[PDB]
Amino acid sequence: VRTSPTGEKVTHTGQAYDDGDYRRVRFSDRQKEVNENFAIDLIAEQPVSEVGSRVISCDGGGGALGHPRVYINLDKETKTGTCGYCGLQFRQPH
Amino acid sequence: GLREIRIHLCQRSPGSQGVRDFIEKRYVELKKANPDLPILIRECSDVQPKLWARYAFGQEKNVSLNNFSADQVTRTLENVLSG
Amino acid sequence: TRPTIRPRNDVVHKQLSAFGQYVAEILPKYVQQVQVSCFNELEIFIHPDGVIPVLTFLRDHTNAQFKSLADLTAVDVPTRQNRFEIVYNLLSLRFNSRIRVKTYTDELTPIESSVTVYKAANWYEREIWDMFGVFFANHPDLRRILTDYGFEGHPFRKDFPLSGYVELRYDDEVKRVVAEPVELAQEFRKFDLNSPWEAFPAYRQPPE
Amino acid sequence: KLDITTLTGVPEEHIKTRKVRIFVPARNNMQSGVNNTKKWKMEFDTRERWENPLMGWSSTADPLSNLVLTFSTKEDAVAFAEKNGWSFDVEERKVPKPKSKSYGANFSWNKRTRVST
Amino acid sequence: NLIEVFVDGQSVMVEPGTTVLQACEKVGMQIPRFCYHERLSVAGNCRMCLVEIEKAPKVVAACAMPVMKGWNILTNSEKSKKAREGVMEFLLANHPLDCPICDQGGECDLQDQSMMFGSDRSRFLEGKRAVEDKNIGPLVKTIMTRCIQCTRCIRFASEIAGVDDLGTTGRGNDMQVGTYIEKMFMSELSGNIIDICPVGALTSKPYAFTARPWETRKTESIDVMDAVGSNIVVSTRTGEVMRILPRMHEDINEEWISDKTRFAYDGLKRQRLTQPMIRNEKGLLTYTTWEDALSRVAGMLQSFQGNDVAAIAGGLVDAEALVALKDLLNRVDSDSLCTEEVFPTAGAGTDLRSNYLLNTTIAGVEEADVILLVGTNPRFEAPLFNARIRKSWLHNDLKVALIGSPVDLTYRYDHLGDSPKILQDIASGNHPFSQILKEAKKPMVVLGSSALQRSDGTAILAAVSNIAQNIRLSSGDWKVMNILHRIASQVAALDLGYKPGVEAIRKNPPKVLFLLGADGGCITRQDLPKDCFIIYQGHHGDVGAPMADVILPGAAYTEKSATYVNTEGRAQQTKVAVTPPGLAREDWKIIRALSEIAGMTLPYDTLDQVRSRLEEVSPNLVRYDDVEGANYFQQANELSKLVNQQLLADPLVPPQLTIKDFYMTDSISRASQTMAKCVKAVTE
Amino acid sequence: VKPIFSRDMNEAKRRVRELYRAWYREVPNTVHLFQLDISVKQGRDKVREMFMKNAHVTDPRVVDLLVIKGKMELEETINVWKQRTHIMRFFHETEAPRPTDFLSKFYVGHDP
Amino acid sequence: PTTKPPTARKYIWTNHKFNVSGTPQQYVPYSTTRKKIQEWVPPSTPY
Ligand code: SF4
Ligand code: SF4
Ligand code: FES
Repeated sequence: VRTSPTGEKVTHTGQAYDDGDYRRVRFSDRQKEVNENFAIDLIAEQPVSEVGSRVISCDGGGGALGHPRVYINLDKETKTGTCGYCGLQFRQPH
Repeated sequence: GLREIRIHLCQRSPGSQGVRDFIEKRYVELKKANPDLPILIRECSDVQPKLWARYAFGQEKNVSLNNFSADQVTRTLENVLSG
Repeated sequence: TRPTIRPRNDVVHKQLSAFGQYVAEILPKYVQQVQVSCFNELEIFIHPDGVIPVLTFLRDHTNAQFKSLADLTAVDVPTRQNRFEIVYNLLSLRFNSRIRVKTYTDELTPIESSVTVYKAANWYEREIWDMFGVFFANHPDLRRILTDYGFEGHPFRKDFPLSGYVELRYDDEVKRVVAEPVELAQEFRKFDLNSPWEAFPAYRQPPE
Repeated sequence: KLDITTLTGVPEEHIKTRKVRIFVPARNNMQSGVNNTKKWKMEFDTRERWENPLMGWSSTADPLSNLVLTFSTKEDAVAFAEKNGWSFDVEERKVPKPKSKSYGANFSWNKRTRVST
Repeated sequence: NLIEVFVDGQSVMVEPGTTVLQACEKVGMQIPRFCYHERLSVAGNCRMCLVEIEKAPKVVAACAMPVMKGWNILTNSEKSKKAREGVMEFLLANHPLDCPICDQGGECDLQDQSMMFGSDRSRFLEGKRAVEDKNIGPLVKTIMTRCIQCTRCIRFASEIAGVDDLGTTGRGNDMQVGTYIEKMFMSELSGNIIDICPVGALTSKPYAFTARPWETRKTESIDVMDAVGSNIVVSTRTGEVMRILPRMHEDINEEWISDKTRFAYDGLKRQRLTQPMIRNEKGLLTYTTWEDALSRVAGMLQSFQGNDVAAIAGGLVDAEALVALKDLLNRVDSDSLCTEEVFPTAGAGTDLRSNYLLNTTIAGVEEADVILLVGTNPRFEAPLFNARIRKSWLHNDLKVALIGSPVDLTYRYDHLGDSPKILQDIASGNHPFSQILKEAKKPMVVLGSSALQRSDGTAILAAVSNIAQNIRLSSGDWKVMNILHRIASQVAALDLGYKPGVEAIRKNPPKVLFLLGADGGCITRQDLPKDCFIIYQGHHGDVGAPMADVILPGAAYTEKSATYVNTEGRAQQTKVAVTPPGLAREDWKIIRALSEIAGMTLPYDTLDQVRSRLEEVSPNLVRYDDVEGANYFQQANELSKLVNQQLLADPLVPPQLTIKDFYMTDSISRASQTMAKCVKAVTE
Repeated sequence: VKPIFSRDMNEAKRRVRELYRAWYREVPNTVHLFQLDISVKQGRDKVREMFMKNAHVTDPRVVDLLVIKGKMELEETINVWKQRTHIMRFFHETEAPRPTDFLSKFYVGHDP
Repeated sequence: PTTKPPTARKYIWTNHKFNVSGTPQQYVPYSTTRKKIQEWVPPSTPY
């Protein structure tokens, strides 16, 4: 969570009120609600799973408590396969 | 001072037959006689043929050419040219 | 077998069809069409002049004792010249059956009031007049119900926007609630949901 | 010469200053279905939409922004517009012209219609 | 010789060779399909078109089975429904569960046909297949895992686009569509594969994740990027343009739009002129109220008259704005109303409409036997016209010849050469192609507007008219003379009387120059007098705006209702999709407001009145979607011969030689980031 | 065509005259009862304006229907069904003047 | 919760905050999307 030049906390969306914008007045004696946890950083931090099959399935964990099951192709060595919903990354060993 | 002339005729209406005859026969001579005068020929539908003469400063006058023979159209255009 | 599909009762279908033919024979002056839906509901289509005669016939026992006006309403279909379709729902407690009578009208053509025959159609006709534009002739007291006292438009009319044209707020300058043109902070988002593929081939209209 | 304008209750600005478009909606080119192209539609002219200062939601002042009507035929829509006193523009229905399709043409001996794959 | 067939017992007369599906359309029944596109060739791989014919043991594919007399097509029999359910199940067996995140979601033929003709549950108890995604360019986001091998993309690329780079690799369930190599699918009509794809395997990268189909409001409009006049649907949500989709118009654009038309709307989101701007004391443009800037230009207009005040019209301006500005300048007795494109004024010029129109309409191209293209690259200048040419070439065996620089037109053509003298050679009859033209029953000659922009444009037009007159002498209803314009506003301006080319302004430098969206740069401050007062009225600030004393913000084609006339002479009206940004206003309203302030109030006060004025100036302008036209070739050719200009020896070279040129050709295209990305893609 | 209340335009005009009479005499009672701050003349002028709004109508049935609506509004005003807010809604006091010349409209907004 | 502890996740707050209405910590609504239309920047040179 970076801080804009005006001193506002930039959002994960990247939203920050410019110095010219008058809408910053709404936080004059109040606070701007910003979620410190950023999804992109946390999803980056997750280790890349290595699976020895060309096609793997990610349910997001928990079975019915996760996301619809999708099958990811891992043939490309250059780039790791990424779950559309979960965002976890997989690649074939070596 | 004439600035442009607009001629409106119907492609198949009987009223525009004379204007069509003027276009097919006399238009080439008219353009030769007045090389730089804009004589815009346009098609109008289910309305009487008309001749529009835009003078200096935007003043325009329209003369109905409905059921005019080619000679009558030539006379009308010549009168507009002479002023 | 076939648990999902609704069971069909043919006996009621035949009974309703026979009674519909009965009604058609008795009053051919007014009935234009009678049809029985496959969920066993009978509808009789009547010329606008026949609202009082046919309803009175249905109430009085020509083997029919429909003595209770279920509900009275209109359906505005703009395409038809008579954009309003006046709909009568009747229930016969003696024969434990219900039939529907339907008639049409325009914005400028009055329809005779049914207060005399049923007496329950007073408020129903008032609501029809207030929402739809239909005027009922010979009504004991035709005035607006369910709309504001000064309301100008006729809602439910398929032309009236859902948000209307006026909005009310309190104004401190005049110390009064004042109407103002509608200005929505979030425009109602129109969703185009109809699928490009036909769903029911049974109802396919002729190509024409 | 039917005029319901006085009786509708619509304010005069929308009666006079609005142009209503009568048309058959074109097929959404993303889909091959044609069921949504079989009925005439009446749609009003688009007006200003601005962002709400508080939340950025699109705000409007046009009451008839979302009003759309379905008509079986062009004449019915025209009659409705005339009776309501709305200036109307009618776009003629666009029908797919008949096409000549031959699976045999994909294997023409001398013509260019032969398909490489 | 109509034969009688029955669809569900209803008699329908169809011509021999009609497919079963077409007869079902004749009776109104839309047979479910996944591989059949009427524009494309028949393939018969979807298998969803399997319908039962009465008394026939085996179901047949409606898309690929010609009807036989006496056949009764049972479109809702149990066999037909069971076949549909089985095919749908096989399609959905391996298809990924990507509907929530697939951009196609909400407008997916697979989804709708599953809801209508498929089972409501899955018996597939095994793993699904997964396919590595292919990169085919910066425009089409590809998820091949969702592909159903409908082969629409392949057949489209082969037939319409003409680029044979997409194909099927492998066999069996492992068969994959896409380039076997890392090639990029580059073409004008490349974006149309996104539309043609039933599933979200091929989707729009700029449009990805932005919006869902049901949210969007659809507004029917006309494109302005080219003079083809393709009909489009502007999809807007919450007052913001989301995407541009093609709209079917069989005469103009069948179901396709150019890549620039499809993807340049992003330019409307950037470099917009939102407030009036006036030069301050330091010489810097500063935002000002409408009243102040309008008063400034009104005083300047009052001060000068005649040739002192002049107007230059850009490629993207509208007919209403044109006529408003024309009347305003005429009220100061100025006829120096000039377009940025040059059309030979000598001869009839703008006097006869047939002189500056594609007389043989785009639909006419199909009937033609021989087309001679002079100094034009139709693939880049008018992509849909080139697509029509290729369609005629593929189906009608059209013979095409080009006089100009050799370019890839996606179809084989005879390259006569690039020297203009070949026009004289054809006209005299020494050239062999003259004989082919004479033998041709329906010959067609097209002279691109770009060639006319050259110095020898008058001579080139005279030579082409000589070719056409020789053709007519050898052998009517058919028209052989056509001019292909590359700028939308050109035809309308010529109809309204705007003088083609900026030459008059060069002859008489004006004290006050009003730039109506003129970003071409033909005229600059150096050519003008030093103290020239320049007014710029346009949506984007590209070239004209930075050199303007007053900037009047104006609306774009998406933001106004206006009349644009295509190369065929067909007049079409755009419809308002979003409100003009900021303080910007519709152009004709701006001209009328300046007229009111300057004391010369134009008669029209509403859009309908402006259209009435257009009807006064040119009746064809208000006759929408009419290409009736008139034939005046005799008079124009006779006028042409009076002058004898000699063509220069420079070879005919189209301004656009490679697809890199096509992407950025106007203010909207230049502003777009997507077009810049495409330029980087092709260049690098 | 079936007449609502009048078979001819003249009869509808007679009904309009009656309705106008009734509104005219009711206006002072409305001012007194609702404690409105407008003058009787002002209200009657508004009545005249409202009546002239429908003057262009050239169909007897439409006139009759308008008369019915006028009668209903008059019954509301005669009773205290309408509040002071409803009565003053005729006088668009809060709403700001909307200029009608072209130049003012051009300045203010994109509206036609 | 002592008998059956809740599942431990990193994103879950470690200190529960009561209703903060009427306090400087009160939530203030605001748009979370960036500017849609970008205006032209006039050049800084006089000409
Ligand atoms: S393309 Fe496939 S994943 Fe996408 S919406 Fe259609 S069926 Fe669902
Ligand atoms: S990528 Fe799309 S268009 Fe191409 S074969 Fe697959 S489903 Fe068909
Ligand atoms: S698309 Fe018709 S058989 Fe496959």
